[PDB]
Amino acid sequence: MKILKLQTLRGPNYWSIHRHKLVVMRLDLEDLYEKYTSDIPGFYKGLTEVLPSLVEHLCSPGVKGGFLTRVEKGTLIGHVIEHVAIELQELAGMPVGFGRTRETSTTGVFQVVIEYENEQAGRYAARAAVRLCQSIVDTGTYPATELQQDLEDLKELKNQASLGPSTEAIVKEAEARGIPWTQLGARFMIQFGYGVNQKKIQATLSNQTGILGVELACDKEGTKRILKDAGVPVPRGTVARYFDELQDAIEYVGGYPIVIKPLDGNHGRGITIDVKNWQEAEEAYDLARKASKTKTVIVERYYTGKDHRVLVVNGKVVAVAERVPAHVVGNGKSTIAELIEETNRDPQRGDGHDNILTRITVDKSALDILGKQGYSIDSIPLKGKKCFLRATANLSTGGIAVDRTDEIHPENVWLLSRVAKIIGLDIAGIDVVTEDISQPLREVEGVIVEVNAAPGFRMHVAPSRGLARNVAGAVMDMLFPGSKNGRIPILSVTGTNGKTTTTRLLAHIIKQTGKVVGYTTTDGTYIGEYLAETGDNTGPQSAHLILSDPTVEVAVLETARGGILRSGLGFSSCEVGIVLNVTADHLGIGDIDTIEQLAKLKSVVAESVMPKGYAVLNAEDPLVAAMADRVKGQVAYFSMDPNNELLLRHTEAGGLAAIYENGYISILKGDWTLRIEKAVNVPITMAGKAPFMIANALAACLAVFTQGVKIEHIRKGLSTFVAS
Amino acid sequence: EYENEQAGRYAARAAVRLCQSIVDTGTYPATELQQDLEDLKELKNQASLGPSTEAIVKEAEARGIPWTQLGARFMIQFGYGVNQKKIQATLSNQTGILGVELACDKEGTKRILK
Amino acid sequence: GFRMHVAPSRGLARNVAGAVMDMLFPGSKNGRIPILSVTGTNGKTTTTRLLAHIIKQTGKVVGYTTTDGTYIGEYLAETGDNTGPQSAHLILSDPTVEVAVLETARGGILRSGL
Amino acid sequence: GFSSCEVGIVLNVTADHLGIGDIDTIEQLAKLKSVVAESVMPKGYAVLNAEDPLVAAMADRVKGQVAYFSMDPNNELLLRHTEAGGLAAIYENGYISILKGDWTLRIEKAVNVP
Amino acid sequence: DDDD
Amino acid sequence: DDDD
Ligand SMILES: Nc1ncnc2c1ncn2[C@@H]1O[C@H](COP(=O)(O)OP(=O)(O)OP(O)(O)=S)[C@@H](O)[C@H]1O
Ligand SMILES: Nc1ncnc2c1ncn2[C@@H]1O[C@H](COP(=O)(O)OP(=O)(O)OP(O)(O)=S)[C@@H](O)[C@H]1O
Ligand SMILES: Nc1ncnc2c1ncn2[C@@H]1O[C@H](COP(=O)(O)OP(=O)(O)OP(O)(O)=S)[C@@H](O)[C@H]1O
Ligand SMILES: *N[C@@H](CCCNC(N)=[NH2+])C(=O)O
Ligand SMILES: *N[C@@H](CCCNC(N)=[NH2+])C(=O)O
Ligand SMILES: *N[C@@H](CCCNC(N)=[NH2+])C(=O)O
Ligand SMILES: *N[C@@H](CCCNC(N)=[NH2+])C(=O)O
Ligand SMILES: [Mg+2]
Ligand SMILES: [Mg+2]
Ligand SMILES: [Mg+2]
Ligand SMILES: [Mg+2]
Repeated sequence: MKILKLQTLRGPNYWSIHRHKLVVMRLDLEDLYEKYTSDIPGFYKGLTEVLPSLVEHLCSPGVKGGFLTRVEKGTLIGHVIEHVAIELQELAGMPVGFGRTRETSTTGVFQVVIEYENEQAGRYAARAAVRLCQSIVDTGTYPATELQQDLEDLKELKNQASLGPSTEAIVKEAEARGIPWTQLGARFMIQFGYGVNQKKIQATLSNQTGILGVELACDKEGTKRILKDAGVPVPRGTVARYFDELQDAIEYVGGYPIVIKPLDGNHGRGITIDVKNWQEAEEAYDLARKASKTKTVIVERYYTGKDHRVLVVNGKVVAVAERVPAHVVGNGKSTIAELIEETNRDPQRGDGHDNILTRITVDKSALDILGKQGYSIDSIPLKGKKCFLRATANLSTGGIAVDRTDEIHPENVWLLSRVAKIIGLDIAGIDVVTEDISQPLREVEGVIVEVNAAPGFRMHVAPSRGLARNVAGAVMDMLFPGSKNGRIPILSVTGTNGKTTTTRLLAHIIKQTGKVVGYTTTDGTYIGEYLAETGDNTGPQSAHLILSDPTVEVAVLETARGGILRSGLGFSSCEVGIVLNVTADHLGIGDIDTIEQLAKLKSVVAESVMPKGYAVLNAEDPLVAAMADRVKGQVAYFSMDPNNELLLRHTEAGGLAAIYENGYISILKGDWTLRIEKAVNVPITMAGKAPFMIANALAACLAVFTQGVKIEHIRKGLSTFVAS
Repeated sequence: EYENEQAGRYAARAAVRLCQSIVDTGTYPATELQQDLEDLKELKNQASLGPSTEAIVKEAEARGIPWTQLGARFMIQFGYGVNQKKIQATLSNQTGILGVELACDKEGTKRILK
Repeated sequence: GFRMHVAPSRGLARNVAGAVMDMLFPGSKNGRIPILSVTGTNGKTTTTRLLAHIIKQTGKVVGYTTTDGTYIGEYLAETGDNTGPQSAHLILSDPTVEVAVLETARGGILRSGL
Repeated sequence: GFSSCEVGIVLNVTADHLGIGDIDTIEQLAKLKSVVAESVMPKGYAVLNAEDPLVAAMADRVKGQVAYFSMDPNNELLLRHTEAGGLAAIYENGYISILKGDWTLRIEKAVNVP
Repeated sequence: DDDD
Repeated sequence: DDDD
């Protein structure tokens, strides 16, 4: 047991396509190379007692317990290590269902490929599987304490590398719409789309959310002043820094009752709702000042009515939720003492940051509130009527949300949209206190309490007493208005011998159109006319630089075999995928020992072409031409021999080929021939003396033609491109 | 005519007191005159924008673009209705929260730029 | 702060405020919306409401202030007299108003001007 | 009168006026009315009554997406269609609702529809 | 702060 | 902070 190499693949790869996240391990089996499980005494029993859940694994037999039957028959341990890694990272709550094992050319090393949901979790599971299997083959069993330690480490790794619920909702919507998404490395920011079409979100703030609006929302008094200047019904009140100002502030609001609350507070930190006398007023001021970080508090008039949260996205009301505080109803002739834990036994109850409906937490503050309620633990509710536990009405404590989106008055919708626009927030959460959201806020004495930037919408996607609202869908609609993804044209060039020249020629041709081209070659990564980065810059680590640049409109990526083998492709799909040739020259590196394996590896580019894209293949190369099948999207052939039977048959039914017919670089669009240049006026061809350069020019011209680039631009770019 | 509202009101209130003191006693104390001038200078300083806001507002006035002072956070609003913009000192209403927060983070900015 | 660019002290000053205002208002465009001020002795409210209705026939959001109250589009934004500049600011600062129609009584002009 | 339609709606097929032309069986009538459903372009939609077995049988041999409408909200075929995909319409609780998969969008109370 |  |  020695781990030679541990690679992680993040995109389409040699092992699979549509299985982007994989881990590949080179495992040495020095002393246990060619002995089966049946040859190992007690291995099956120890394995099946350490991990009984392996009984679920449907192997190639395809029946329940098929993997266990295979273990009974006796096979190599690579398969069982794959299976135990899969089950080990699946027991931690990460469902994975892909695995492979292969014997390498070298005498002892195997290759094990395991699907993962989390990169660190997948690597840790791969590392733990070999230790578990070695311990079973050495001692016949694995300690349960070590199994629990590994499982809890996997769970901790999963939790650590996890987004917050708003971010999964938005990312899942983007995935459903086919919008590419990547994780930036600065502040848990997510980038959607590519190049000039990209957007950024953190949790709910987008890259278009204004600093001024966010900072105004966080200022309670400033928000109240601005809304009052706009005619919005805000509560009447004033600030009071010291104790001596309490009276003078109380007579300002217009009598009793009043509300006392800190201005540097959130989530109800030390806020008192209802007070009707001076003793309550002074206790309230003291408590709020203790909760205040700057010893400053606000008094205001108390407004009766239910508390509603209104979500406004892109100036439109998306969801309205009424927040009912923790309460119990004794319609079953039962008192609070039973219902407090009767509700706690509901499977809907859940702590943490995933389950929104938090269990009813009975604290000493809650005991004080229920003492103020006027009833006791064993006081049966009258007539089976709602009796409350607190007044903050927050889901973080055990309250509930009721969907009211379909009941809001149109005038209220207009007013709340206007409020969101006045504050200056693209996504806003407005807190309203009103007796009836179905009536305008002027008839009833409804008020706008506060406006929150970056609101959480987990209460709107699971109201628990109404219809869920597609908030993430509205956010994605705001970010990408039409049926538009954030993609830019991507041209991925692969092949054994002409990648760099073709990539540079493609970039030069596209530069003729007024577009900024970001292209990576072996020489370095360029954006437009300037060098963005030096070095090799051929793997996905340089593709991310191009795809994340806010000025790049078209990406041209040289995709060598090394990057695909090491970490797969840097993108899920490409608009154009060019395969120039496949020749067995540098053979034996990695697990690539046959030219068929090299063709399979280079076919990843061709197979990753989107259904609306094009695969530009060399019809003259049999291995490259064989990639015509298993390709989604159209196929365009290029050939230095104009009499290629496959190319001619392809052009007869359809078209889109490129040939070198009579000293001419020509595009065949079916029955039509469009000549670009005489191939002696193209400098790189060296007056037509370099057939390789002519083939590269053919591929580049066909690739740009498939994307609608006009013939004159292709001609100018081909004539002005100098070999360098 | 005034340049600052509070300063103009204070000058109007002080002028009648100065004239009444002159008619009653024949002169005005120099200490009271200096106190009034210091109060006027303090009023001018208090109700003053910053040089960045001053320059931007002067350019907007030179271009004939209306400008008003919002009462919340020293924000200046240019234009009217749907055609309005807002600035504080150099931040505009189109300046992003994410960009500002990333710029304030030294290590995050270095990582992103690298 | 561009305070060092508008007065380098060892080179040419740069018009930073001009660049900021170009960013805020790209073309030769001010931030103005069409303003229609109705004044007179006896027909201000009726004319203001009729103008608001006529412009509403065009697909435009009309913010108009009359004696009855201040309206934006079809909805009442504020009650009261609302015929002075203190109510004109509400219309002119609203982010959704495209055309402003203001009833300008002599009382507001006398009190605080236009 | 057209080669293709963006939306093809089939409401119901009832064997009432049989015998006209060569149409003598309700299967022939369903085949005749299925011309509209089969003329929907691949990017188009076929709106079918899931509550009608003959109309629901037109789900196959249709190019383009299929959207079901049912007066019974518990139609098993409609629910199965919404679970994998969406785009259905039901009358659930005094409500004309659109099912977009797992999302319910209510339009009107069906008593406010004249 | 965050998810207000 | 402010006018950096
Ligand atoms: N003037 C008021 N009149 C009536 N109810 C009020 C008033 N002020 C606050 N409330 C209620 O008290 C709740 C909390 O008030 P907030 O000022 O929002 O306190 P907080 O510190 O902001 O806590 P969060 O983050 O808003 S839940 C509101 O959601 C209302 O239900
Ligand atoms: N289509 C072609 N077929 C065969 N040989 C070619 C072809 N195009 C170029 N060559 C030869 O291969 C050499 C290197 O090609 P380049 O395109 O510059 O490098 P490359 O294809 O990027 O290879 P790497 O893996 O990136 S170093 C050229 O100098 C030619 O001699
Ligand atoms: N052009 C006019 N000439 C004379 N009287 C008019 C005219 N237009 C309207 N009136 C009458 O004047 C009355 C009051 O004028 P209104 O247009 O209703 O309001 P108003 O002109 O704004 O008065 P104020 O300034 O608000 S008190 C109307 O009810 C009409 O009877
Ligand atoms: N809800 C949250 C938003 C404050 C601004 N957020 C960031 N990231 N600057 C809050 O703190 O109230
Ligand atoms: N409210 C926010 C918090 C989770 C994301 N925060 C961090 N630090 N990852 C959310 O997205 O729910
Ligand atoms: N330069 C200044 C910018 C901080 C963001 N400004 C405001 N008003 N939030 C800084 O503090 O570095
Ligand atoms: N840096 C900034 C300071 C003026 C704005 N601040 C206040 N309190 N008015 C500036 O405008 O230069
Ligand atoms: Mg808050
Ligand atoms: Mg709140
Ligand atoms: Mg190269
Ligand atoms: Mg009037």
